[PDB]
Amino acid sequence: TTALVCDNGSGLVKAGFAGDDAPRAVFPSIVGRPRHQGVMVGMGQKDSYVGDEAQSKRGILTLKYPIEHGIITNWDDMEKIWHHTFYNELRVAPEEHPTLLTEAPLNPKANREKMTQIMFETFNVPAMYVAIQAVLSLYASGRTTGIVLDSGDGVTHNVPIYEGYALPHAIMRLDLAGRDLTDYLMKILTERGYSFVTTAEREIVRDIKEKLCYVALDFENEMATAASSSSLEKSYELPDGQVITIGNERFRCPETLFQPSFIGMESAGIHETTYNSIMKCDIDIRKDLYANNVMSGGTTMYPGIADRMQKEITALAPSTMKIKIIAPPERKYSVWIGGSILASLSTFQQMWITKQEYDEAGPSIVHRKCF
Amino acid sequence: KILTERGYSFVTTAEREIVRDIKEKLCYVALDFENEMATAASSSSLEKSYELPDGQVITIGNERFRCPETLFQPSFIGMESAGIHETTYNSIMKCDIDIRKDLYANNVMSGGTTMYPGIADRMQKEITALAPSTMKIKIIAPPERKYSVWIGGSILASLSTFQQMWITKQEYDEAGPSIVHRKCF
Amino acid sequence: TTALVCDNGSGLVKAGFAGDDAPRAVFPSIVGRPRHQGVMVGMGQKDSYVGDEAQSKRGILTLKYPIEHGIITNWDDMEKIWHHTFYNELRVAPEEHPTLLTEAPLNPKANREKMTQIMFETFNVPAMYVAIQAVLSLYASGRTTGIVLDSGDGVTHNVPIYEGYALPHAIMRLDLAGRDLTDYLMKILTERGYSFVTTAEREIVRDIKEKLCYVALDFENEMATAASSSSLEKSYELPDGQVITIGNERFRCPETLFQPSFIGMESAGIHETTYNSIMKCDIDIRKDLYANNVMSGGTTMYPGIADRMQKEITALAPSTMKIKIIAPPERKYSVWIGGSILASLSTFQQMWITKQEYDEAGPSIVHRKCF
Amino acid sequence: RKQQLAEECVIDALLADIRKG
Ligand SMILES: Nc1ncnc2c1ncn2[C@@H]1O[C@H](COP(=O)(O)OP(=O)(O)O)[C@@H](O)[C@H]1O
Ligand SMILES: Nc1ncnc2c1ncn2[C@@H]1O[C@H](COP(=O)(O)OP(=O)(O)O)[C@@H](O)[C@H]1O
Ligand SMILES: [Mg+2]
Ligand SMILES: [Mg+2]
Repeated sequence: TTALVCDNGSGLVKAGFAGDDAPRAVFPSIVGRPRHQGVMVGMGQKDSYVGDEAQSKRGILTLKYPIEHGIITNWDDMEKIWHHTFYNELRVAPEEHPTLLTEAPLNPKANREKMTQIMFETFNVPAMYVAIQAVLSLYASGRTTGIVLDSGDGVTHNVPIYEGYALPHAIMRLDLAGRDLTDYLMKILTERGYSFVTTAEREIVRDIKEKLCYVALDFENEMATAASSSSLEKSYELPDGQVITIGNERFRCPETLFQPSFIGMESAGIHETTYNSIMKCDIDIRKDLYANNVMSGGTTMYPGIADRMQKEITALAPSTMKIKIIAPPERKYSVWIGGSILASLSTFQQMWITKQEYDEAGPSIVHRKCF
Repeated sequence: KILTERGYSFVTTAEREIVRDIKEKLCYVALDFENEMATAASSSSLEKSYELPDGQVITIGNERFRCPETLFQPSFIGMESAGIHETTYNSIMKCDIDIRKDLYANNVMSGGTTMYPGIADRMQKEITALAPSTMKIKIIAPPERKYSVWIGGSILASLSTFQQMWITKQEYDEAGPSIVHRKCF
Repeated sequence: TTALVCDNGSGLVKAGFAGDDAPRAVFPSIVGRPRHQGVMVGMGQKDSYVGDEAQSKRGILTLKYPIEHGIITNWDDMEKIWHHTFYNELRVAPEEHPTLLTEAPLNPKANREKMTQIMFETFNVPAMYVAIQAVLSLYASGRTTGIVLDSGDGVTHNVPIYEGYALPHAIMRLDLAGRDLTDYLMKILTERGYSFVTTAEREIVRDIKEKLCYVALDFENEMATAASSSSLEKSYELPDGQVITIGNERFRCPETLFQPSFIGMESAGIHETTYNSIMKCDIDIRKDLYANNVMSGGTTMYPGIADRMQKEITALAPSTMKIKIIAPPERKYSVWIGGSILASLSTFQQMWITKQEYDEAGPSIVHRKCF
Repeated sequence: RKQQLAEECVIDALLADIRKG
């Protein structure tokens, strides 16, 4: 009886088996509904397109994200997401397979209750475990101690772990990641004349953010160079054939992760959150956590972000001590890879939430069996 | 209006059939307008003859390609609207962005106004000038496109799925003749 | 030296002097060009008619609007609009008067660059300033805080301000206003058998919308009333003497403001836009913004729109509180009246953009000085 | 736990109508 790992992230659902290297099915989490009038009778008109089908036909669809900042809002859409990732992507019966789901920390508990109730009553399993994503990132990193900054599409959270022990008072959560960067990239893309208002255009601005944006090492000098010379400007071809040219927006978009006052949020940047999480830890273990900054998540794919994290923390830390940013090349799927490591662990078989334990304890054992 | 230029007068409704026959048989769409005007002004290789039912013979020159040019240039008959190529292009920009490529590869014409044997290449040139250069302008022009509206009607009525979409006698009897707004497009 | 307030509206240019009540020159922003052959030699046949002359002689003119959705497309036409409103309408030299200008939020920056460059080179001035129209409306409402929905001919935008602090993250923009309603009324007038295709007929359909249309308090009951009895049908006389009679089109036309899916726009209605702008604000100030919903713009004088917008916000917001829609009777020119406040402030005189500042900073100081 | 471990389509429709005539 092999195991399934299904990271139900805000942006990209990543699912696959246990023990495998790369995640088998990676597809975005969108439910698309038609908004125009179907005139051509027959043809099998779906009322809702889920996944890559909604991605391809996105020009005539209202797209909806069921998960917003790690909290599942629309439960029928998320039921259709689970139905698609089980019965169409992986083509597996969930009644003969355990499932490991991932969850952001500091979540609403009723969300955890509802994934428990749906996952044991709609897609009923032999077993399921809900786990924190940062622990899975530290699993895939292989090291035991370390602070993990995980930044998906909705949640950027810091969790520090020392020698196998998490510190729950030092866990912090920030609702600022790639969806807000997409919205801010639209809002600064209106300066050059390019308008993007629909839900379909979120995909195009997201592709612009994925393909062209990068983290500046120094923001002010990059501002001066992009204002002075047109060397940093890059051209991108739209799906209709038009060509946009973006300059400073390549590095004004990710700088919201280091300066959240751009979109008006009061809280400080991710480097200050990492440093404050380390100062919230005990004084002996900060030597291990400075040397083992593990990033994960698809938001850290920008090709300047490790040097910026090193520079900001080395600015913040005392200068008598080394800072080392662990940035593996496959850190997008490191939540999935550590989930596959955990599901292949022989010790992990004893803390599965059984259906028997769910029936005997209600949907309430998930607060006590999990973290 | 422009057949009176050479000397031929047609004012009655019976003569409209003759002028329509001349338009059907002899007219064609110029690929380039000004080069064809200069060619017809230079030499009479483009002039063609047609025999009237009484027995007179007309010969027309530039009027072969001035008459279908009004579709691409409506200011000849004094209408403020744009030509059919700009109408097609503006209908593409009024759509959403992500589908526009499929609108470029599937330009479909129908009706007997596109029977002129230069109109597909001209519309390809006009849209290719209008569209960005990285894109494919494929215009479908079947030989049967004079009757394709009826052919698609026979296509739609041969469906099994369309038999529930009719407006029956009984539904008209409750709803009055107003159900055709809510049932049809 | 009296200051100039020149609201370059999307449909109507409204210019005048500071300290005054009513705007001096209100005239539509149209550049006419003749589309027929002038056989009548002489008598001053102009190549272009600007403003009210193009309105009067519109039967033989192609009319072009230089502004579309706030963005100036054609700049030579816009220069002709400025030349007419300085030299023919107000009949004053621009070089002996400062001139504030108005602007929709989230404009492309090169539009502001080009208005600054034209306004400092050919219509060169001692000073000019570019401001936000909603701020002028909240001035004209006489109140400190408030959310302003300004809906012109091209731009419907929501901007909330608390204690003189605008919240830039909370600004919403929607390209659905009076030109789109005029085009939709053209689209639905064909159902009754009246065809209007030319740009001359756009003025007729616009006058039909201004005279006869009104906002339904309940949309479906007004459908029931219009379908049942012929009491809502109203007659209008065309300039050729033909009499039209329209029924439900009096309240199908403004309902596109509350239901944008009529013209295929995916975005939500103006009530939901206002509500989401208040939800984007911080939690301690929302009660004040509820009591100070200021409506301005030319679209907002359908004579049922205040009760409908009150009903929609009272349905949307919870019930513990007061929803008061501030809809003054003079809300067409209120933005201009706000300029007649703001340019008449002695405190305002130290943030003009001077000639020396422009020459020493390029056209880049309009980003750093204006908001 | 020891005892438990011991226990363990526009195109197709339109071409169909075309060949129907
Ligand atoms: N190459 C890239 N460059 C920049 N950002 C990226 C890249 N690839 C993915 N992203 C961002 O990272 C997110 C994917 O992170 P992930 O943890 O997979 O999100 P989720 O699991 O919530 O779908 C996407 O939303 C995207 O915005
Ligand atoms: N009495 C009226 N009733 C309804 N709509 C009107 C009325 N008068 C003008 N309008 C509409 O308002 C628009 C004028 O808006 P305007 O005041 O110019 O705003 P802006 O300056 O932001 O463009 C016109 O296009 C017209 O369609
Ligand atoms: Mg994620
Ligand atoms: Mg206005």
